[PDB]
Amino acid sequence: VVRLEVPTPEEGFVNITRKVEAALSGHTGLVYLFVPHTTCGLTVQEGADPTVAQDLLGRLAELAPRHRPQDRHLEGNSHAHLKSLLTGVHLLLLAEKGRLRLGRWQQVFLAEFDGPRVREVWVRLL
Amino acid sequence: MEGVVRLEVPTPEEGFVNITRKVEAALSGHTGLVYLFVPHTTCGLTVQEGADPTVAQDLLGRLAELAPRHRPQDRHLEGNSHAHLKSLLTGVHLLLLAEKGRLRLGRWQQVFLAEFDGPRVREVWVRLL
Amino acid sequence: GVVRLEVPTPEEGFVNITRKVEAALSGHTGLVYLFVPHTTCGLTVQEGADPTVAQDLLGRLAELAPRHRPQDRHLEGNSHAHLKSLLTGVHLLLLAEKGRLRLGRWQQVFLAEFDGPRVREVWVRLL
Repeated sequence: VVRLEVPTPEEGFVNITRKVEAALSGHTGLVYLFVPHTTCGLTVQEGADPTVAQDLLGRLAELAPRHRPQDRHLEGNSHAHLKSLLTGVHLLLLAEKGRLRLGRWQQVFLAEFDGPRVREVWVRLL
Repeated sequence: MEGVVRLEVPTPEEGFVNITRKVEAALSGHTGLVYLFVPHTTCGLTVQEGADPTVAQDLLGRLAELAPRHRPQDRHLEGNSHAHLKSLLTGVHLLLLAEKGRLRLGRWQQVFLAEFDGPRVREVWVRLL
Repeated sequence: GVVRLEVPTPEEGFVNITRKVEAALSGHTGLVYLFVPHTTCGLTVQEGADPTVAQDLLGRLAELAPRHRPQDRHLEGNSHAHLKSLLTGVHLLLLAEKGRLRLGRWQQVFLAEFDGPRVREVWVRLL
């Protein structure tokens, strides 16, 4: 497995498409991605129009508000745990000659919900 | 594409399209894991129940409440942010077991292309491992 | 070609199946596929050692997917569970090294039950 280091903001979708492809070495086949974290996730979504990620983050904040009196996990990041579960922490994608095989408007994002930090993303070719 | 089958699936404005048989038809009797992917950002892939039509009905109804089309705060002018969210929540890929061309699923499971912004003709890629 | 785990579950909760999966690996190294042949439970990787994380996850999911929704047409009444299942997902792909699942120090593998109590199956396959 190849380990990528990805600095992240307090909250946001970090495009890691190029960093991943940089670890493919001309690979044509499947690519496994995994984040060994519980308060961030991985997703494939549109990046071309920056307002898409804006609305995704905004809407997720409404489904998973930071403020919840009933929360028992007082450290305060239960909202991030929920966002991570909803998004997912692993991906499996296809690549062609070192490039991720994605749709017209797709980019690979490390969705940070509890940063800022330097997150790790594991990459494995198969 | 080489080694990857491209299925093209017609979809309604919104709904769960059962693509179980169409995926199986692309397996050529394969035995092993099967990878599925939609190269789209406003639809998804999920494994759910089709036997009772109301399951899909309630899923779409509830997803609309979680991701309403109408949101003044949206910055994405095109107006489909709701579909982008439903897609993110559902997921855009699946990995399933197949035996001699048939998907191995639970008694109440079917493979669905979850359309949130149609009607369209979506693509679904199939890769045999 | 797959190993089946029989996992007991409560009415609802995150059942840690990390050790059960590893026992079935018998020292295997490589990618491992997990799948639940069910539509009202799911599979996810989350923090386990702290009981409050799972509690808040279940609490918030119940708020996002209420059990009693007037508009529901699925009379059986478990559409909330079907939704939670769809939102969580029903399969996982994880790396294993010498029989141990490669995970972050605070991650555990969970069968997320939303409509128990019952016994769920988890299919395991070595790639």
